[PDB]
Amino acid sequence: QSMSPGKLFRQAVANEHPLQIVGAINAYCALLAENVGFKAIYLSGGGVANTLGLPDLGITDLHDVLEDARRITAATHLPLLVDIDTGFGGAFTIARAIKEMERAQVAAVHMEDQVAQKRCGHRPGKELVNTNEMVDRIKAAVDVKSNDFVLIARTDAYAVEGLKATIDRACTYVEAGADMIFAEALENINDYPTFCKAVKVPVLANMTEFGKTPLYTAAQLADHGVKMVLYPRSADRAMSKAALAVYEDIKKHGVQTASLPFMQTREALYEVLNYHAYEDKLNQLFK
Amino acid sequence: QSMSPGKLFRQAVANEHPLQIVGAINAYCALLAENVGFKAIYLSGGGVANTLGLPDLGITDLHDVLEDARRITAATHLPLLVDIDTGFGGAFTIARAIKEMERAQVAAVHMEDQVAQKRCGHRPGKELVNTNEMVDRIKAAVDVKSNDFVLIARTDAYAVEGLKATIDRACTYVEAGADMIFAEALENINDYPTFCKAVKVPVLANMTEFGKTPLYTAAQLADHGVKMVLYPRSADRAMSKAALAVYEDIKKHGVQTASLPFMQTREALYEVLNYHAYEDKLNQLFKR
Amino acid sequence: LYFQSMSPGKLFRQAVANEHPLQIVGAINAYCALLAENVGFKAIYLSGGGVANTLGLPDLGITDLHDVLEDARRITAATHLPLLVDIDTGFGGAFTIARAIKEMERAQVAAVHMEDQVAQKRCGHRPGKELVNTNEMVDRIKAAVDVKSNDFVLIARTDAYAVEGLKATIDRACTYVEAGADMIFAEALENINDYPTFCKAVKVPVLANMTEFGKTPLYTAAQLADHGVKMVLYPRSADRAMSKAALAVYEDIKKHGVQTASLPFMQTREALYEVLNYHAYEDKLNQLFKRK
Amino acid sequence: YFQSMSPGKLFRQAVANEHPLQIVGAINAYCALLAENVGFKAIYLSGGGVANTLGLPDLGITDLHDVLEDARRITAATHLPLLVDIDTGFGGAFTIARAIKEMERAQVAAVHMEDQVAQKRCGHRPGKELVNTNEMVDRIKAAVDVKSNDFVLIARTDAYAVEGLKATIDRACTYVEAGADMIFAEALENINDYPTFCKAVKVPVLANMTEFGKTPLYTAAQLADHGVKMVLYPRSADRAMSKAALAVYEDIKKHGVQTASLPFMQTREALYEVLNYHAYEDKLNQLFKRK
Ligand SMILES: [Cl-]
Ligand SMILES: [Cl-]
Ligand SMILES: [Cl-]
Ligand SMILES: [Cl-]
Ligand SMILES: [Mg+2]
Ligand SMILES: [Mg+2]
Ligand SMILES: [Mg+2]
Ligand SMILES: [Mg+2]
Repeated sequence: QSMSPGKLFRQAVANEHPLQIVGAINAYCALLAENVGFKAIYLSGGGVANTLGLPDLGITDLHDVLEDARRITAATHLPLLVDIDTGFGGAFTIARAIKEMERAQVAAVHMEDQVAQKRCGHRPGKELVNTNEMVDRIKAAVDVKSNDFVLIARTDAYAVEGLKATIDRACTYVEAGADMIFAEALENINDYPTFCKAVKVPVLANMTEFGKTPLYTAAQLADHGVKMVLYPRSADRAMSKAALAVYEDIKKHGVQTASLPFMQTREALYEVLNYHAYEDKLNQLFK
Repeated sequence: QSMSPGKLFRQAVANEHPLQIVGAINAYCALLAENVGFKAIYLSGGGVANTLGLPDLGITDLHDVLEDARRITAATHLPLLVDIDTGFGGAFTIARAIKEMERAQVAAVHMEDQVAQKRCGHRPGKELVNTNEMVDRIKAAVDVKSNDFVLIARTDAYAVEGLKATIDRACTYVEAGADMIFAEALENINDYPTFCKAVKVPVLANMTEFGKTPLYTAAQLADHGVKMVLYPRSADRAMSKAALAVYEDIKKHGVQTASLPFMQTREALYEVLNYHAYEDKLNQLFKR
Repeated sequence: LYFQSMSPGKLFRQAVANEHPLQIVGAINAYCALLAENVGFKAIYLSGGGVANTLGLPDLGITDLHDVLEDARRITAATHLPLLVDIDTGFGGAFTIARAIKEMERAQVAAVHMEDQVAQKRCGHRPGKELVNTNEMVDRIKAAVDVKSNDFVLIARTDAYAVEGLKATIDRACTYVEAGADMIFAEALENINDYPTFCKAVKVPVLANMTEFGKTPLYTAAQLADHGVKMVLYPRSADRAMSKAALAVYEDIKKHGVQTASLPFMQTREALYEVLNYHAYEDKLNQLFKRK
Repeated sequence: YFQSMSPGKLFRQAVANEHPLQIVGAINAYCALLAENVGFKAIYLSGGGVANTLGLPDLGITDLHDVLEDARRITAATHLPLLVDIDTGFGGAFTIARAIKEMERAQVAAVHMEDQVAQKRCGHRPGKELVNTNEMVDRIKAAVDVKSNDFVLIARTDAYAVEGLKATIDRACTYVEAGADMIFAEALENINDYPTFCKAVKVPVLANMTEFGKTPLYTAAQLADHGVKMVLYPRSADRAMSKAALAVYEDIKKHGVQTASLPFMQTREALYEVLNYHAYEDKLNQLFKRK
């Protein structure tokens, strides 16, 4: 208990091979992930926007993300990695973002080298800031962060500038104070061993679906020197399909009978929540 | 539309036979429901608590619910019914709840006759306030609410006091100013026609799964005099199963291949969000 | 009976029309808004600098929509008095601006002001301000007007006088009105003789910002009205007095081990109860405890 | 000033090293900064302040979120240990637990929770209703069961005016037994009550020196001599702030200009000093001198 969220995350990176980090859009999903046995969870920036019905276009601000993060960390001590896009503004905003995330009991954040009006890392038409501007971002963050807290610098540079230039950026970023590196949308697993060796610090691979990356296995990615594997939206995408199906079912058939087999049971829900321990205490109070 | 949220809800109750109201835990789910063609949506109190990882035991307050409601109404004008439990406190809290819900562009709320430390309406061991205390609650709410805004009084009395006593309560509640009635956990469809006739105002039936009620159809419930049918957690329950499955898959197999067929596609997601209209405008700005 | 059936935007437009000129006073919180209402002001203001400073942050565009929105909601919950809200430069691009407008409307806000500075903005009476070109500001205004209701008031603010001079500032303001701005906020005009020419050229109602310790002399409402100004803003006046008073109480308690010396400078419990209508509530509470 | 210490620890240390510890109310972060600048060692978020600032009466309408939001804003701006009013705990055992956990997460140093019924009122008003000793012990158990060690739970008793000194001491003692760290002796009307109260309860005692209530305003020294360890000034600054604000508004209304108010305003430069504004705007000009 008395270990800091940052420390828990660093320890999960070290002891797992590799550490699988799964996205959760809300506290209950975080609980499901914990129950399944994952050692780290993730708050997706795109998830934050999409869940509000907004596109992933840097419309959201620190408060949209912070509120979602707080809800999660209130429900579980499982170390949480939070997407903070490009830091929500200049040096002062970045400092605020870091301080606030720490205050919200967050374990780690990732900040990237795109320009302000950012987009999904697997989409075309991304624009990057120069190495210097990103170093500035990193300095603002490290200047105010605690030791244990993990800053993951994310580079979106591979698809635009190629492997060599990307490694250069990552190395400068580590130099500037980044703890770990998020190598976004490396298209070939053979890139990783050379990337991981050059940057030295733990590297995260983003195994998102419907992107520019093939879906490799955790084992494969570990063998190529990767320390963290991210599943940013996987559960959310399944959740949406399931929800739509229930709605269609209710609309078409005037009843949800057909959906019942696809629903988690009341008892399983109670299990995840520890509901019975609470209602029992409530009946003892009522007598 | 230039019609108020309350009016939109009243109109949906009148024009549909019956009005199906589906639960949504977040704005995106509300969008899915809208796309499918529902005329009204619902914010479940249990949903609000459970999503935060809390039991449905009246731990949540006005702010927990209000925040979830605001997020939804920001994304859709589809009239929203919001669960406000027992009103979160005394007369003044109830007044605040009503005012705040109106300010959040909510169409209707439901408030129930349980004691403060409330529970799911399909669980055993429920305790009710007397008829007088509930009338007090209703007065506090009606005293500050606009005309169009819909106050649904919910009675949890059937399982404890039986149908006759429940109808009595509901009738007093309508008298005190309730617009509509939420008849919680009526176990038999033959109860409804007598209930609906006695209370006169539109009645909501709660078709929740894994409770004390059989799952009747909308048509059946309409034939028995019911005007609204609620599906409070249906989508949420499916969402949770789907999510757990993805997590298990990723854990066991080190990859999500097996899950792919069970995922909504990027393009369908973009469709629901209108994503393309935004990213196109973004490319036109970068070309200038 | 106007408070009841009229939209916040409409209430603000009506206050601008019926007053000569409309004095708009800053309030940092709901209680201050109530004090202003009690004194008889027809419109109130949420200062962006106030929002930041009250959190202990500098007025340097660090704050986001949520910082301002939360403060605004608290105020509009307590009073129907039309509220003007400072939204800086709109908190981001076209989509953020749209969100800001929609959210402010949802928060029962009457009007906002958005300005032509660059993202990392500063106080309008400080040196070293940087502006976006006319085109970029028109873009901002379009994003806002495209989503706003009719009644809701968009005040375009130009910070251009100190940088580009009166002529260039009038040009900007006129383009801004053309792009859909309802009213104009002429920031930090140094001389009262600037106003009549400014007001005539832009046609729409003009706000003059009578902030202390700035680049403007403190003219009177009457004077500013005579020079064609329709709104006069007192953005931080109360806040500045509040801070001095608070510091003094703290010093007093520190030095003397008791607050005796401060008592004469405190609003009384009874005056507080009056502003809140406290008695009406506690009376109803005793009647509820008596039947139970 | 070094921050490897938990907020609870900082508060306990301030109680021990000061004689007595003056705790001043601040309604917002900026006020907290003013208090810090003046040299106070602990600050306070008033529940009545939270309600009143929203334009609501102090009648238990506010919930955990109203208070939590105000507390977060303060603790973001200063490490100065903050004592937060949590009324009666906002609900049952589970709500209390949530309140405690959330307050800790918000970097709060200490809370005070009282023995009134749910629909509570100002402790210096007539017509207060208390829960029995058992119900309050329940409240305290719910809180202590989830709180960290360093975090300070101050049990407040509102019982003096209703049940008298002896019954109040009994309550306080049971409360300490149930796990309370410190005691808030609300609205003792006479300074001669304190030495007997403080001796009986043993744990540090807070005296509430609020104006326009049922208590005379004694000095810190006096209260210390009578065995009191903390002295609270819950609304003092707020009351002065309100008067000052009203006066500015009257001035602007009557005279069409704020000239008469200028002498009563903190200067731009003093404001900049409290905020460290110049350090930020200077860095901003150095950044603009490349582009
Ligand atoms: Cl926990
Ligand atoms: Cl919408
Ligand atoms: Cl009001
Ligand atoms: Cl700090
Ligand atoms: Mg992202
Ligand atoms: Mg419910
Ligand atoms: Mg401003
Ligand atoms: Mg209090």
